[PDB]
Amino acid sequence: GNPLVYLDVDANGKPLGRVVLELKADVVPKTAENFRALCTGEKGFGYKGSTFHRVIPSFMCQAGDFTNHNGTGGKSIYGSRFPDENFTLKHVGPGVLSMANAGPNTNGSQFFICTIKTDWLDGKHVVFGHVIEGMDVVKKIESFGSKSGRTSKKIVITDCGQLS
Ligand SMILES: CC1=NN(c2cccc(S(N)(=O)=O)c2)C(=O)C1
Repeated sequence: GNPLVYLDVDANGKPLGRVVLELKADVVPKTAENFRALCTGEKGFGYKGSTFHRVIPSFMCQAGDFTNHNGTGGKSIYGSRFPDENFTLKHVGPGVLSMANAGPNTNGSQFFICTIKTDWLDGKHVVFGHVIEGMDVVKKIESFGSKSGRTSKKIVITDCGQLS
């Protein structure tokens, strides 16, 4: 079946808990595979040790820039960027996992977890999974955001990997 992966998240060096994500490899296999491998770190790089650098309450929590830690960086397992696979899955509500980008066909490693329905991103960002467990952790992360996206605590993915 579809992969299950996890992110263990600290805020200011203390654990918040675990976010478990189902990756919809049946719908977006290339996008799911990228995220899966970045969680395990099996290509020699990935999300371990990186941050949620942009968090906006009542919108989303963004992470995945493991090269520049500020929204400008990241890379995929395929190369620096890869195409929009499809827009079949929609930003239906809280817990949606979707790719951040800088316009069409600029997926790398950055991603966000929605804390509300973000319908205006449908057709612009590739949705590829959702939160199975740990929305409480996501709400904690969200609470450390701001309108500007600047976080008020340092939010770090201390560990990540694949459960199945
Ligand atoms: C304003 C900011 N926008 N971003 C940013 C960086 C990568 C992707 C995206 S996006 N187009 O929301 O998925 C936003 C920042 O990091 C700060």
